[PDB]
Amino acid sequence: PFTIDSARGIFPNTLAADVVPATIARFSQLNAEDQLALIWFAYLEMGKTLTIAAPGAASMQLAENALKEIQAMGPLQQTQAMCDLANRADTPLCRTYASWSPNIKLGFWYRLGELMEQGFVAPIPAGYQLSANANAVLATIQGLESGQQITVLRNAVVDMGFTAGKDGKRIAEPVVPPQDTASRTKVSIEGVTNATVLNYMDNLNANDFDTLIELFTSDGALQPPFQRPIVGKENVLRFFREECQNLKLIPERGVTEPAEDGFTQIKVTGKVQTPWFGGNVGMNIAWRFLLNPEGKIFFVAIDLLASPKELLNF
Ligand SMILES: CC1=C(/C=C/C(C)=C/C=C/C(C)=C/C=C/C=C(C)/C=C/C=C(C)/C=C/C2=C(C)C(=O)CCC2(C)C)C(C)(C)CCC1=O
Ligand SMILES: [Cl-]
Repeated sequence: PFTIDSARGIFPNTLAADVVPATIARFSQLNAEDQLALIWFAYLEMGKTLTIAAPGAASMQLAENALKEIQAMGPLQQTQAMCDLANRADTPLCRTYASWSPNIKLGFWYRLGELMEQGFVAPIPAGYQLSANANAVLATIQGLESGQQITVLRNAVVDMGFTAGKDGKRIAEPVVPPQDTASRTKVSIEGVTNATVLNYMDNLNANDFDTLIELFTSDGALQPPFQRPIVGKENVLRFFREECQNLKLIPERGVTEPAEDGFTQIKVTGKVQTPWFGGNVGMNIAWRFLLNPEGKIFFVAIDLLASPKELLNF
């Protein structure tokens, strides 16, 4: 209950899927062309059984200029531009890309994948063979659960590009209006009646970010999977609005324990769906809350779990 960074250690039994950042670190070592080929290969195979939802109209508008620029290049330049993004080179295209929210980056690559499939953007060279390190990285990806596979792909996409500056322009999709109160569903969690946890889940499912933020302490933090804590209400609300629209949280069961100084620690396990895949991918998730004596959220961590065997009382 003293520091955010120490609260990171609550429920230390929780086995997170650290194969995801492990695999991203291996991927990040590869030659840029192998990075692009590997993801092409993974994307094609995954597409046999899983369809990515179309990017939103606003997103496509925001990425349109950069996409047109690439589409106007000769093939060799197209390949160079894509390598620049993978290498995190400092170029105007790489700076534009870095200014974008994850969803806008994902929609940019969704479009390039379609154009590559159609032959209008320089494809991976015919009969391309991956490097020794890259073939093993793809094998690991293809052995993971779908929820882990899609998190590896997202993390590879978000990592590309070049950030120059701390307070650079941030471009994101418009904020959706919250769900009308009448049509809202309420979660049920075995073992857990805590109103702060239930209101957390219900407000996020409703895209009601202004209500959700009011659950947190001023200095409180949210830790997304495999990322550092996002600290304080302005940064946490920014993150909700830019990155947390249209999720479906399906918590199942939890446990409630005392912590030092009248705090309470609560662990919930269940599933989450991203709007990119709807009901076809359910990620196995734990939430770890540290609530102050008044019930506000001092810390919440969201973990991608190593296997369904990490869900409480499988
Ligand atoms: C790149 C590339 C390509 C294309 C690649 C493409 C098109 C790839 C597309 C990949 C896509 C669309 C991946 C989407 C992943 C979404 C995830 C993991 C969301 C998780 C959300 C969670 C867990 C949120 C949970 C949360 C909960 C529960 C909270 O309680 C609080 C909020 C929080 C957010 C933390 C080509 C194919 C063209 C080849 C070349 C190439 O390189
Ligand atoms: Cl998402």
